[PDB]
Amino acid sequence: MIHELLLALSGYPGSIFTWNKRSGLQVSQDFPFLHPSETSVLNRLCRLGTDYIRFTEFIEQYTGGLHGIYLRAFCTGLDSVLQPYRQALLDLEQEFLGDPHLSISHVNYFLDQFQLLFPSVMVVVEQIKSQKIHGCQILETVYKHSCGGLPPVRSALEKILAVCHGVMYKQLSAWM
Amino acid sequence: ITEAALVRDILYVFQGIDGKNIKMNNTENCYKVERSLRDTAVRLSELGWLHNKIRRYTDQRSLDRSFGLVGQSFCAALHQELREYYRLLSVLHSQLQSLTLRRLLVWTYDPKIRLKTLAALVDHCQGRKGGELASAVHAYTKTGDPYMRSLVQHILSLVSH
Amino acid sequence: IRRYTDQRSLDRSFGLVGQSFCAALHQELREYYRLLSVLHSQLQLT
Amino acid sequence: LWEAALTYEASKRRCWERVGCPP
Amino acid sequence: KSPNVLLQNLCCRILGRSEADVAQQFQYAVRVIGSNFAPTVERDEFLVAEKIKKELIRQRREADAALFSELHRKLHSQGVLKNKWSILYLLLSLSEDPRSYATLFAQALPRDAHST
Amino acid sequence: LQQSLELKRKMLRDKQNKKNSGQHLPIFPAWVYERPALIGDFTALPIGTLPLASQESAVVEDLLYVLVGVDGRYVSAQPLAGRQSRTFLVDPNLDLSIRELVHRILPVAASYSAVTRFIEEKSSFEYGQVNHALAAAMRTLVKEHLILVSQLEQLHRQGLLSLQKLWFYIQPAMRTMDILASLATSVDKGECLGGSTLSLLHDRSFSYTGDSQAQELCLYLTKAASAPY
Amino acid sequence: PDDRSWLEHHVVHQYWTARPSQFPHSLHLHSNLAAVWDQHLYSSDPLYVPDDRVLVTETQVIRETLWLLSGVKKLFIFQLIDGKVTVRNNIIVTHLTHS
Amino acid sequence: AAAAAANLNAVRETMDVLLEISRILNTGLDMETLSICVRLCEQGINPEALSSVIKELRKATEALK
Repeated sequence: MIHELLLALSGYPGSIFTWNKRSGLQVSQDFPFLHPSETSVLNRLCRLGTDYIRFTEFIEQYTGGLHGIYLRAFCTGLDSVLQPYRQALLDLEQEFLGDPHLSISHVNYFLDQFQLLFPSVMVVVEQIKSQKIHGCQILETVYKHSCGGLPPVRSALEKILAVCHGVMYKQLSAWM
Repeated sequence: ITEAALVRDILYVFQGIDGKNIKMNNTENCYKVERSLRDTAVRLSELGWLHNKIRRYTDQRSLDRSFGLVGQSFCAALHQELREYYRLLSVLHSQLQSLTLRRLLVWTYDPKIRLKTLAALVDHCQGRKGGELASAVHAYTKTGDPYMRSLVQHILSLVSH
Repeated sequence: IRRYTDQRSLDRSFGLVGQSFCAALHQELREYYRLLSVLHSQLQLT
Repeated sequence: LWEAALTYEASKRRCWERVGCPP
Repeated sequence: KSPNVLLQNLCCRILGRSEADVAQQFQYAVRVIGSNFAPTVERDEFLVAEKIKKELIRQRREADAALFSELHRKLHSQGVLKNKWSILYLLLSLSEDPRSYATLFAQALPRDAHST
Repeated sequence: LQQSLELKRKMLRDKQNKKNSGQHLPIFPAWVYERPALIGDFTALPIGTLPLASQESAVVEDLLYVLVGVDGRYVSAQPLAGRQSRTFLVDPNLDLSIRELVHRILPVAASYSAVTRFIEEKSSFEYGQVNHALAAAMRTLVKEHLILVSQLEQLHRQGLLSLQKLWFYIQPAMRTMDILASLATSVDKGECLGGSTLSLLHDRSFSYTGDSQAQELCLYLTKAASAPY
Repeated sequence: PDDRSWLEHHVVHQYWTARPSQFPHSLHLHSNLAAVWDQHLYSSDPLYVPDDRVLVTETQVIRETLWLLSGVKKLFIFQLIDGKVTVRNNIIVTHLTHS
Repeated sequence: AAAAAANLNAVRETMDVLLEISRILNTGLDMETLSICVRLCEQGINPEALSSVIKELRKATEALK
């Protein structure tokens, strides 16, 4: 349950939280071994995992159409921004090792800063798909959102943008 | 019906999550029960009524980039303050399996005015952006209540960066 | 003693020596009630 | 005797399946 | 160990001296500690929680007053103690500051209405 | 209830002509004034034919409930909801001696209703910065009372409480509630704000100084209220 | 007897070997998930014919995967049946329910 | 036994939490002295007397400086 979740929060859905592309991380199974209202909680939490599953698929395919070394620079920084979310999945299991009384609310509380970083990058990846932008103008729509309005997304898109500029420093060494 | 069920149900309506034998009736009404404890319950359940208003609005404005830097910072601050409310609630959840301290009436009392303040704060700043909003929060720190004057001052310090 | 207390605490033209005198007869009503409490616990005896 | 003996350094290996007292 | 010899361990813990090097302190505490073997007020775990929370409110650290509630939980998760009240009344008395009144603050039940 | 909505606007007109370089002065939403649950105050057997020491338990439970506000199953809070007052109606299926003692205990619940109304009404900006500080330190004295009644509740649940014991327990807080109720009456009566309710408290500081139980209260409230001024 | 017990204890010999083993690990859902979900399924009337599976413990699966990573060929689980390593389906643990 | 030593492991865990609570509030105590203080509170005695004897003994060890 606290291993099934910690893999449903990872990229392996299982019998509880089934994965579909028309609706991700579905729950409809009645649980007389839990409380009735807990499902409501769980629904909210599902949105955190879904994006993380979504984010991986994008990194998989993009590593004419949508191609280039630019497409190997956005995905590369998107790994680094998810890195404190991978570490934060190990931390939960380490806490579960000792305590038997830990509940869902602590997991919700702990991963609070990731409900603001993840959705505002989801719009960026959908914009990069819907528009056929594949050259240097990928950096533009990052640069508009890097100004930011919420503190998580101000630093993580910065992480990605620096890598883009560093790959440009190879082309603009060979040229100059 | 049993009292132990009601304790856990009222423990969910702090989160803004309906109970089982206590349920939300309308948005214009607070949670009314599906006897003396039933009378006690309404004052405890007001916190979720406030919670819904704050959470819905910051949920919308987090997905809004037409709201600008000033104010998306404010919504970030509101989310950040609601996290602290979750920190207290999570312990109270986990201490299941003595937990009724006047059915936690004294426990909820320090958050109740803190939630009232933010529900007022968002509506005073409704329709404003930039320095127009900054004045609407700066009027709020000429106040004479020490708990509130301490509260508003750091949020404004965030907004004014 | 209680009838006296009932009137002096409702006299607000009784000075500030009256509100030190009357507080030295509040303590001795409270002490009386305390003795009642202790014997009452031991009564729930002849 | 007892609390002085209590100050011993026990295991640091933990199981997953065992939740209630995994020594 | 018997309750009398146990205090002699304390005087060698606090002081660096032996029990022979100073015994006048150990003579002073047998006089003081021996009058009772019980608390002078009836206990409740709620009050002592709200007096340690009161202390951290007075030091303006609201997060640590709730870190304690988590440390109170793991203590309860095992639950090998029922003298939880006493050792916390001890540590609260000995608190230090790493930089009014009490006639209106709620005090414990006096046992002056209880059979003693 | 109805009369406060007038007062706020008239004092705002005074402040409106007085201040023309400050804009959009703080006013709380309408619901803040409408809601009846922001204050503390707002099954039944034929207990008379029951034995006496069971009536004792039923009544100690209901009275402890009334202290923090909620009504019992044999006492009802009468609908008044104007001035600084509240009366209560006990049912005559109680034994009359215990009913007399219950009557004697109920003034501190009237001295809870008047007390909790003040904090809600004198929080708005048109009653002044100093009234905010005055209501904000009256709130502390509510918190400590809520603390003490909980120890009483835990002792009663174990079957170790009686009416005489409750009576003795609540006698110290009786004076505290009395001071707060009379002070609130006086502060509303003069409609005091600014320095006038630093004169009234200056009077009260000399007024009770013997017991030093009320002296501490008035001194603390003076120290708290004078801080914005 | 006293040798075979020493075997059975210190080395595993219970999931590649026909012996139905148990390990009550302080049950109660957080690591009991498979049994809980199965009880729920029986109460909901599947209708019955329950699956008999091997009940392998946890560390053993980890060791098996690491062996597969080494390059060892023809294993007890992940045996090839078409030239593609195909995982065994008669597995059950006290959690995850094998899905 | 084995389960008895498991209980003796669990009580050492609780005692480590009792050390943690001591240091987050800044006391002069250490674990060796706390090992005495715990047995004293096990036997039952007024803890204000124990705080008073500790606050005299700490001012009798400043005469070694």
